[PDB]
Order: sequence, then C-alpha cells, then structure tokens
Amino acid sequence: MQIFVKTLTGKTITLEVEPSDTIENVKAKIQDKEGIPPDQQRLIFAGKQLEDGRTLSDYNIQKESTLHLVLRLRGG
Amino acid sequence: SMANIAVQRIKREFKEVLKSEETSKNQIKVDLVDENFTELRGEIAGPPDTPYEGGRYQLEIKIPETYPFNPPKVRFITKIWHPNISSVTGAIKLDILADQWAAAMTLRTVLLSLQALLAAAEPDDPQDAVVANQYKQNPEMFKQTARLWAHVYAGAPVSSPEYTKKIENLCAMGFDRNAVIVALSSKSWDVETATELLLSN
Repeated sequence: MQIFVKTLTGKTITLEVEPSDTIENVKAKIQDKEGIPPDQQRLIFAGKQLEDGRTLSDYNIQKESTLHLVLRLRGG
Repeated sequence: SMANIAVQRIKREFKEVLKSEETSKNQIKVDLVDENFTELRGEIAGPPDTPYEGGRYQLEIKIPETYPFNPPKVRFITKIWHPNISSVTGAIKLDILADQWAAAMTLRTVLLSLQALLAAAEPDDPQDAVVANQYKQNPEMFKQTARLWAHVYAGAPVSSPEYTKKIENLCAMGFDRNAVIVALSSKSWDVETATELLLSN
C-alpha cells in the first residue's frame, strides 16, 4: 500500500509498504530512495515516534496515511 | 598487547603528531599514559579569535581494540563551555567520533577536528543543552562565559571582571566558587536563581 513521508524542505517521499512491515524496514526503503541511514532517522505519526520493533498496523497506519521524518541529531 | 593494526597505526600516528607542523607551532600534542598505547593524553590549543583563545585543553584518548575500524573514545579532561561538549563530563558530540568515523582518519586529524569544533560549534545539534541555548539566545553572554571557563580551567587571559564580581559576591556568602561558576553560568548569570539553584538539598 501507499503511504507518504513528509519531510524537511517540503519533500514528499512515496513508499509502497505492507502493514506487516517493521518500522525498521520503512526506514530501510526510505534509505534506498533517499540515501539516508536508517539509525539517523525517526518517523512520527499522529505526532508520535514509532519504535522500529513495532509495525505500522499496530499503530493502525492505514493506506494513504501521512508520516513525517525527523532526522536524528548529527553528533548526536 | 593489542591487535597490532592498531599498534602499528597508533605508533606511527603518534610519531606522526610529534613530527607535525601543528605540534611545532604548539597547536596539537599527544603523550603516553601507559606504554601499551591503548590510552593516550592529547592536548589542543584553543583556536584564535574564539573565547578559548589562549587556553590549552587536556584530552583523554582511549584506543579501542577494534582500531582502526572503530573511532577512539575522546573525552575532554579540561572543562570547557561549548554546546557540543559536556560542561560536566567532557563528552564530545562529533560525528567522526561516532557514525562518520573512517579507518583513514588519524590521531592528528581527530585532534585537528576537535580543535576545529571549538571554532565552529553546532548549537542546533548539541551535547549540552544548557550551553547550547545560551549560545543561541545570548551570543555575547556565551562568549565571555566560555572565556571565563577558558581561564579558570585552561589558563587563558582573564575575561573582564563584569562576571567575576558575581563570582566574588556569591563567595561572600561562603559558597563553593566551583559551584558558583557552574550555577551562575547555567542560570545565565542571574544571581537570584543561581543562589536558589546553588543549594543541593
């Protein structure tokens, strides 16, 4: 299914995912499309982070639902 | 006593620093704690045109035995007021010391990057949140506060006594001048809330 990841810079990243998927793998296919390391990024939904071990349907992220990517601090 | 691709790298990187132009100009320096080379004491001079100018900062360098494929763990022994360094523990927030470490980096380039970090702090990405927001919200107050820490801790020329008078006034109440310099600086040199913070229990 299709979900969106609104980011900095007004960018919109479009990913094909399954509710079965880890949040880690959502980070992993953001990496292939954007070249962003998965452990320097953190996704928020309903304005809350989602730990990598859990899945998107546990947070009832249905299709066409919008996420936002805050990137972990540099150092960090 | 190590896997030696560390012993050989450390020994030549150590010998590389003492032969450098930065050590000849007294910018960086490294020394031996023990003689297995897993712990080194580094020293960097405060960059010019920065509040740390005239100061010399001791650095604790511990070489992991996964060297050179993992970075050395560096910690500031000398206290410093910097948004990317702990004002309490000396922990360093630099990407070359974490994810962005490369095996090609040497002792010299780590010391030069840390010396560069003093010249160009990243307040949006901080190690010490208190130092960082003072850095953003009050640029001039941070500069002299870092200047004061630069002398009290790194032997620089004194910051001008508009700040020591408070350090004098709170000590007139019998308070620890080490606790006062920490309390006054974290509370942005407001003696009232510093005096209220001053008391642990």
